[PDB]
Amino acid sequence: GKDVRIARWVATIAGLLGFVLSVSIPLLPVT
Amino acid sequence: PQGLSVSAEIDTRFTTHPTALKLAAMLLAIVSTVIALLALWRLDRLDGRRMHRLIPTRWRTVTAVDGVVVGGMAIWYVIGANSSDDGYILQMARTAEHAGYMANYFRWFGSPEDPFGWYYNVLALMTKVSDASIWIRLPDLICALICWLLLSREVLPRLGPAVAGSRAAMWAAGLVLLGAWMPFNNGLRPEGQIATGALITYVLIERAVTSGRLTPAALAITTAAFTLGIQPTGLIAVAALLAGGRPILRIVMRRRRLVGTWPLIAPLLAAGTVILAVVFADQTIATVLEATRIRTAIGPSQEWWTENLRYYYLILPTTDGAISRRVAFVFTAMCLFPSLFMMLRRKHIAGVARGPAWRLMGIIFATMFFLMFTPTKWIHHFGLFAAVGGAMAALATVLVSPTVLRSARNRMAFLSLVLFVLAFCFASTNGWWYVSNFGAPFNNSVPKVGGVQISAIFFALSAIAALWAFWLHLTRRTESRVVDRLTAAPIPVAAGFMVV
Amino acid sequence: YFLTVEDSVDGSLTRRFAVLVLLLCLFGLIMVLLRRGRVPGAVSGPLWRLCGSTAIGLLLLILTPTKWAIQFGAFAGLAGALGGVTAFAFARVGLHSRRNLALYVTALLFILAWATSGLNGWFYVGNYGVPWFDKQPVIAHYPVTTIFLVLAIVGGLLAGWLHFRMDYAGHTEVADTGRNRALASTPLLIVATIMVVL
Amino acid sequence: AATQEEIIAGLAEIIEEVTGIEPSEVTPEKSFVDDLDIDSLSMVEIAVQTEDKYGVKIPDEDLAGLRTVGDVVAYIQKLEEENPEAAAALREK
Amino acid sequence: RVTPYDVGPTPSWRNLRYPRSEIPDDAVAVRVVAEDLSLSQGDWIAVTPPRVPELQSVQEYVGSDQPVLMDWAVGLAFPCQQPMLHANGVTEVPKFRISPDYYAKLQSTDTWQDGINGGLLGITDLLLRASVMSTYLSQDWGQDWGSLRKFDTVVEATPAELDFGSQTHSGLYSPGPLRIRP
Amino acid sequence: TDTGVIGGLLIWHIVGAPTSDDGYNMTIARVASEAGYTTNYYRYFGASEAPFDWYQSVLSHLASISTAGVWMRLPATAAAIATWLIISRCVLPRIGRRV
Ligand SMILES: CCCCCCCCCCCCCCCCCC(=O)OC[C@H](COP(=O)([O-])OCC(O)COP(=O)([O-])OC[C@@H](COC(=O)CCCCCCCCCCCCCCCCC)OC(=O)CCCCCCCCCCCCCCCCC)OC(=O)CCCCCCCCCCCCCCCCC
Ligand SMILES: CC(C)(COP(=O)(O)O)[C@@H](O)C(=O)NCCC(=O)NCCS
Ligand SMILES: OC[C@H]1O[C@H](OC[C@H]2O[C@H](O)[C@@H](O)[C@@H]2O)[C@@H](O)[C@@H]1O
Ligand SMILES: [Ca+2]
Repeated sequence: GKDVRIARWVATIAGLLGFVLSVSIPLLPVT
Repeated sequence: PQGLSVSAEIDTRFTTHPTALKLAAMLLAIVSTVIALLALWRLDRLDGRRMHRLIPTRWRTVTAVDGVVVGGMAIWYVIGANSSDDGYILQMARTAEHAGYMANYFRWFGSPEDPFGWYYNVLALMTKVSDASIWIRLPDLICALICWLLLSREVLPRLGPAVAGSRAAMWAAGLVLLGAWMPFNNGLRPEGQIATGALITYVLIERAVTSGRLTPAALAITTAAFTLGIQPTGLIAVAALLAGGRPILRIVMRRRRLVGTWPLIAPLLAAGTVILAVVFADQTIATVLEATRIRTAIGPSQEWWTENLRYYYLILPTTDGAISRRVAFVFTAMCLFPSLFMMLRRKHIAGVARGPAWRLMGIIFATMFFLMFTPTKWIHHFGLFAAVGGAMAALATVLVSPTVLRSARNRMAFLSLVLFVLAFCFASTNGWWYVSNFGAPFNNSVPKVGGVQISAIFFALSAIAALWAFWLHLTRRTESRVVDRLTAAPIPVAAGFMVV
Repeated sequence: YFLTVEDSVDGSLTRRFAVLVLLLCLFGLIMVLLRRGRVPGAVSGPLWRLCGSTAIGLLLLILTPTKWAIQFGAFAGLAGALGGVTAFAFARVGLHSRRNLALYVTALLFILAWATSGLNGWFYVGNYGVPWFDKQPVIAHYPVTTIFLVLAIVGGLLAGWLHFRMDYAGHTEVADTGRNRALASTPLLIVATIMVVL
Repeated sequence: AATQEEIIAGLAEIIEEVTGIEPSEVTPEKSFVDDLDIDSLSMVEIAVQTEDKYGVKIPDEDLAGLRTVGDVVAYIQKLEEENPEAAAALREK
Repeated sequence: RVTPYDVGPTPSWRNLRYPRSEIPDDAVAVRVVAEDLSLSQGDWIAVTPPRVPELQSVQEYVGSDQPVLMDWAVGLAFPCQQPMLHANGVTEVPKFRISPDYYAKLQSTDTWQDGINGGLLGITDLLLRASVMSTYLSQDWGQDWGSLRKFDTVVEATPAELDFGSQTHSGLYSPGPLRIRP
Repeated sequence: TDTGVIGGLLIWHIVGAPTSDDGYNMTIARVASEAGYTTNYYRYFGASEAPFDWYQSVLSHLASISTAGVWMRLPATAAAIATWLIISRCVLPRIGRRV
């Protein structure tokens, strides 16, 4: 438990998925 | 009669709208970007520093230049000229709500502004209130007030106590900002916004270097991305990153002793690549490739080795390159090159920081270089320098002061150069574009004071100044006093002349 | 402008190369004479006047009435004597660092990519049998300018990678051996003899 | 390292890089905002750089109480005299 | 006598303006006096009886709801006119066309928006017939503000109904290249 | 280096394209023996080349022996051999002994 041990995870995760979900926007179904 | 039929199938390939999954991804690649930035901020707040004041004490000051610049950009926003691409963009923005996409309205078979049209979707929202000329051009006045507020309070005080303390530098910065913003960045072309993004990026990078944090260096990458997403000529915003990449890497490789490398590299990627979720909101990579194919197969291609056209169009005496359309570039080159040759010789100027002063010149050089590789070679692309020419002129006015250039020969040579630049400026017509050309004094001919041009007068003055410099060269004289009066702040006057 | 016009025989590639190399040598020697106080080995007295002559000539070329691109031939006596001092100053310059050498090489490669983007035509009768007089040079089907450009961008990326790490590896010089004593100075001889042979 | 002529010689090298002020102008009597035109956004940069070259953490609440150069040298002498376990003396004196 | 104002190019038909200020308050009759006085052929003259036009503002004649084809230069001078909207690939049919002055309309707003390279002048050449109207710039005669044309249909036709549908693609789908050049 | 440069400069005096004004300065020099002066033969209403006609007045004496292009361009090859010899023996040894 810490306010930094969790901030490191929230900066690694939710910073990596916010990039893998951004290069997949040009490639997605559109109506 | 039964049997007859004609069944055409329309090509509606650009009128798309995201599904229930593209929306879920676009509304997530932003939440999980602001969250990454908040985590990076909580990490950066480890050093024990906070914010004591909402407004730094170097901001709460008013000079006689603030009044002049504000009142000269607030009455030129009413009576001033407009660029040649305002009808073009207004016509393409009034119809974008009905068409369903940002269609290029007059050319290329209705192919949209592929990846470079997140800004026109803001004018498409502004046109819902009203499309008057006094209202639809507001982001061109706000992005000038902001540009001045930055250039006069964050950029000049950073360049050292000799650029912040000398009044001639502030006057030169203001007058060159005005002279480079008046003819280019007043219409609807998004050059006044690129010139402000490329300045916010530099300011945020300088703040990161100052405070030693990284959270104002991911916002710099976000600003550079959102500025490059406006137009292909927004590469100045990434030149501002390349110029300030070494002192940022110096903090990336210095903070990682406490937190590691991933919690520092991941948000720098999430903030950098978040521009895709805004560029590809309505369009798609297939339609973007098709539009680009059309635009390159039909419109002006202008391969990179044809970049001399941008300057060939400038020396011709036409409405394209006029008296006012040359200042933005000449007052940048004439203030950049001798300042570079003087920063090379001297390594201690006693009042100028070398880091910021070198980054400011690297930005301009990289911009003037990578202005090639742009799909089109127009003159409107000289409006980018409106923001970074003010600081360059404010640095040159200090570098050529009678206390920094101690020899009268060098100052007289610089005065001759300034007069020659004015002579080159005044060697063309005074024409404006469509209806701003109604009633202009010399809208059709080169200005003449009677028989003799005005460029000839400035050339005959530059020749005399060069002869004076040569006579000070031969006899080895450096203590002349008349040149101390003549060569005191010659750039502010040369810019105020064109502004007036 | 006349010197660099697309699909023109006034400015060929052989004519763009000469002027671009002259300007490179001039503005590199001036930068070395400003940055460093002198060039070791060459006396700095006439080395300053040799650059002053070229600069004042390029400035005096403003007054001429006709400004064709063939009037650069008056500097063929200064370019020969200047490119033999440039390839000697830049040896010592780019021997003290691995970044200056990369910058020199990529500047040469960009000058080559810019020059090779034009024709090879000479004149009315001189174009009888010349290889690339009617079209810009291609190797098999790729233009040569794109090859030299993708080499220049690689050189630039390598120079940037050597610039960004000057704070971690300290500042280490190259060893003054035979393989490096004659490697920092062979550029501007390689490309110059290539253009001469061409 | 309580020698004033060393503390000032080390502070001038940071001031000259951060701001550009010559190292001959930094006397133990000048003020950081009147005589030298060093605002607070440069004092924070100086306090950041002094913790990278040498190991010294200048607290945020006490950095604002450093008006003159003499105040800086007195504060450093005070920080040094009551903390003889200055392990930050490694290869940086 | 009253010297006329002459704006447009002069091998062709034009209007010659005689402002009623240059005539006094006692002029109750007017008559033309044309004189060639030149032997060479190539220069000549032509005359229509004088007329006092019954003018009207463009904002009043061209309403604020009729579709208009404005060139890419005339967009900020005419903010209240309505452009030629398009939706679902089908464009509206304009009624008037607004364009800049002669030496601009000729070499800028005709090569740019040309029919062979995607412009809107590939529709109004197949479908409509343009007839130039007679416009004047108020109180600033002798100035070339531009030109206003009128589009008349070749044959009487009505808009379509354009059956609709919807389909979901996969981000990489492309039904083939467009028809650009032969 | 002198041998190589002079060889590549003499095997270019033979197989080498002439410039854009080899025919201008040639007729100007051939029709200048008569006509009384150095007339600009293709333009300017017979106006002479008044300040710049000491080179055509030498070409007009070379164009009387033989008009062959390999002989009229002889002062444009000696002025290159001398230029290179100067550059390599009086200029470079002056700039430095080690250059
Ligand atoms: C009409 C105005 C036209 C433009 C005005 C521009 C004036 C500014 C330019 C002047 C400076 C450039 C020229 C010299 C540069 C190089 C000099 C040099 O390296 O040293 C050799 C020499 C000094 O060597 P030194 O004293 O033995 O050196 C000892 C130590 O090394 C100590 O060395 P240092 O540190 O003392 O010297 C360092 C040098 C080094 O720093 C540098 O910045 C050199 C780099 C400059 C680069 C310039 C390159 C321009 C080339 C354009 C290329 C275009 C490329 C772009 C396109 C690319 C796209 C593909 O920095 C300077 O010299 C700057 C101070 C210059 C004092 C000049 C006093 C006389 C002013 C002469 C101005 C008139 C010249 C133009 C005449 C005709 C114009 C129409 O420089 C000179 O003294 C030359 C001055 C004599 C010039 C005489 C001309 C006077 C004629 C009077 C009449 C004017 C017009 C009449 C026509 C009107 C009839 C209708
Ligand atoms: C740091 C401090 C509390 C005091 O600094 P000072 O010495 O300049 O007064 C104040 O200047 C400050 O920086 N407040 C927060 C900064 C900020 O966000 N300003 C917004 C203007 S862009
Ligand atoms: O960039 C805005 C919009 O208008 C640009 O066209 C360029 C126009 O400016 C030139 O002077 C004119 O020739 C041209 O009308 C579009 O390319 C772009 O979408
Ligand atoms: Ca007749």
